[PDB]
Formats: sequence, structure tokens, C-alpha cells
Amino acid sequence: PELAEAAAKTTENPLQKIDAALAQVDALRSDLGAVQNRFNSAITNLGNTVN
Amino acid sequence: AQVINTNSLSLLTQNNLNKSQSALGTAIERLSSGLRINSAKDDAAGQAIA
Amino acid sequence: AQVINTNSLSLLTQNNLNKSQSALGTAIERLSSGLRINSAKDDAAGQAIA
Amino acid sequence: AQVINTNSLSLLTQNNLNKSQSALGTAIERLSSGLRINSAKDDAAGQAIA
Amino acid sequence: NRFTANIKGLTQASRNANDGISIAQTTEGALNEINNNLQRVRELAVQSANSTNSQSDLDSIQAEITQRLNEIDRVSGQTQFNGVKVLAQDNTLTIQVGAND
Amino acid sequence: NLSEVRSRIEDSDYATEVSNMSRAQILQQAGTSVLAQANQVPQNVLSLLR
Amino acid sequence: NLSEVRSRIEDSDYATEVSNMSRAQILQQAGTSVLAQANQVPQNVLSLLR
Amino acid sequence: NLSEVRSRIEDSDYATEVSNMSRAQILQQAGTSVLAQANQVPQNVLSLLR
Repeated sequence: PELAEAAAKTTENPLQKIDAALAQVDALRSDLGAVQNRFNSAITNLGNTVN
Repeated sequence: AQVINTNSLSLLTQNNLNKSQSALGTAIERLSSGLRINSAKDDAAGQAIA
Repeated sequence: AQVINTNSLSLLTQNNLNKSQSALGTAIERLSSGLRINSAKDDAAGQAIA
Repeated sequence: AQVINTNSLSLLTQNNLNKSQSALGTAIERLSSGLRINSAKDDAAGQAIA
Repeated sequence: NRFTANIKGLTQASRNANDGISIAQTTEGALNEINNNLQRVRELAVQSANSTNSQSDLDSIQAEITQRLNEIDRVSGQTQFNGVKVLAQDNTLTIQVGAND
Repeated sequence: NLSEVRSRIEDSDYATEVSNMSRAQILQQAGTSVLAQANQVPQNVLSLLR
Repeated sequence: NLSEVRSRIEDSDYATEVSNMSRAQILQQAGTSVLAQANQVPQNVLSLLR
Repeated sequence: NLSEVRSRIEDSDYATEVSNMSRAQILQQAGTSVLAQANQVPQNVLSLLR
């Protein structure tokens, strides 16, 4: 039960809205990409521990 | 210390070859595309700043 | 991590060559015709406005 | 304990040679084909997941 | 025996961790596509702002913006690594990266 | 990315498999050079005493 | 100026990346030429003594 | 547009086919270098024991 609701009225600020979306998205991407560094360092840890 | 059921000399030497393979992979990756940062190349400063 | 049944290094490097091929195709497309917008060059503003 | 009708020393030593033969067989099997999992290489996770 | 168990667990743990990286990369591709769509939307909004653009212009710019937003709804609604919708819902994926619990 | 994950599961890097094949080959040659000795261990005693 | 700053952050000059790829290639060839030796180190002793 | 669609269906980009040919060539050389070993595995044991 969720569909985008027709806009009640023209957006007061078309920028502010898209800067917030880019910040949420950019921030999410940055957060996601640190986990790849964590997994890479964990893999190089487990290699020497297995050896 | 002359064992053959597990050769402790060959395991480390291989790991070094794997590390060199990953370094070659990143260098080919950035040489073909033309760009240093893709995802995990730089986590926050590069991608967010970019 | 030295596999030959599927070379994971060559697949990405190719995709980058394909992307460069598409960029060259659009540049040749706009250089020969003389016009930036054909169809999907600009979706709504360019074509509708044009 | 010096018996010759059945040499109890030779039976175990052979079994170890048979085990080494099976290990060589799997290594040649995966080296020629290029793939680790064929059937019983990994039962469920590898094959089903693959 | 303890060492064998640890070695098995570490390798397998190592084998699962690569998968985590793969999932991150898959999410990043979708995210990158979403970002690309967003960049265009921002530029369109800037173009739309001028007094000069007619309302027949703003209809086409809104048609583009709704198609881009339908597309970033689709590419996040139905994308999956091994039957797992990565962006549809919020949850924690836990990686067993070690033989330890 | 799916080919990368599938590849890890099915494709096996050789660098360990050539070493495993070599270890099994040395174990086979050592096991056969031991087997003959095991075979002749009993005969020396029986014939020598008899 | 924004393209200049963005370019430094994303674009990577090759002149170092071709050298890094070359160093990783020499390290790969040296590591593989060493790996074989490591593999045959144990067999000479076992077979020779046995 | 019909030549574009027909071309995708019939024409095959090489960039993957040279890589597939190279992988099959390495698999052939590795399979033949393994086959000889497989051939000589039995003779050492039989002759050595006999």
C-alpha cells in the first residue's frame, strides 16, 4: 500500500531536495565502500592466520 | 624439518604471487578505464568529494 | 587465485573498452552530422525545446 | 612375530600409497579440466550454489 | 584436531568474505546508476528554474524526471545477489568472517 | 560479479593444485620405495635362520 | 577549475601506473619461477635419502 | 536498425572470443602436460615393486 502521491503543489525548492537525495545516496555509497576495505583487510588477515 | 605432506615453503611464496596479481589487476583496471577511483579505490574523500 | 577457466581480470578490462567504444561512437555521430541532439541525446528539454 | 604367510607390514604401507594415488588423481582431474567442483567435489553448497 | 578445524573455518570464512565484497560491488553498480540518473535530474531542475521556460517545456521536463525516478525505483526494487533484494528493504547482513561464533 | 562469485566456487587456482599433485607424487615414490623393503623384511630372517 | 580539481581526484596519471603494472608483472614472473623450485625442494631430499 | 539487431544476433564481438580461445589453449597445454604424468604413474610402482 504505497505509491508516490501526486504533488500537492510545485516544489518550493527543487535543489534542496536533490542535494538531500545526493547526500543520502553519496553518504550511503561511501559507507558501503568502507566495508569492502574491511573485508579485504580481513581476508589478508585470515591468509596469514591460515598459514 | 623436511616434510612433504604439507610444504610450508610453497604456501607463503604463493600468497606473494596472489598479492602481485591483485596489484597488476588494479593497475590494469585504472589504465584501461582512465580513472583511479571506482568504488573502494578511495572510500570517502575521493568518491564523496568527486 | 590463479584460475584459467574464467579469467576475472579480462572481463572488466573489456567492459571499459566497450564504454570507450560507445563514447567514440557518440563523438563521431555528433561530429559527422553537426548536431548534438538526435533522439536520446537529451530526452525532453533538448528535443521538445528544440 | 616374524610371519610370512601374511606380511602385516606391507598391507598398511600399500593403503597409504592408494590414498596418495587418489589425491594425485583429484589434483590431475582439477588441473586438466580447470574446475574444482565436478560432482562430489563439494556436495551441496558448491554444486547447488554454482 | 583443533588446528584442522580452525584452518577449515578460516578458509571457508575467507571464501564467504569474498562474497561480501561481491555484494558490495553489485550494490555499488546500482548506486552508481542511481547517482547518474540523479545528476541529470539536478541539471534539469536548474534548466527548469528560468522564468523563460514555458509550461509545455515543464511538462516534458517533468516527464523525464518521473521516468528517471521510476527507473531508480525499479533498479533498486528488483536487484538481487542470490535471491537477496539488496536495496528494497533495510536490514543487516552478517558475515561469518572467522571460525569463531 | 556473479561470474566472479561463481568462479571462486567452481574454478580452483592451480598454484595450490600443482603443489598438491607434487606432494602426492613424492608420497607415491616414497611409498613404493618403502613397500619393496617391507616386502623383503621377512625373507631375510626366515631364510637366514632356516 | 572544478574539472581540474575533480580530475586530479579521479583521473590517475599513467606514468606511474604503467610502472606499477610492470613491477607487478616482474614480481609475478619471479614468484612463479621461485614457486616451482619451492615445490621440488622436498622431493630431492626424500627420494635421495629413501 | 535491422542491421544492428541482426548484427548482435549473428556477429560476435571478438574481445571475448580471443580470451576463450586463449583459455582453451592453456587448458590444452596443461591437460597434455598432465596426461603424460598420468601415463607414467603406474609404471614406477609396478617396475619398482617387481
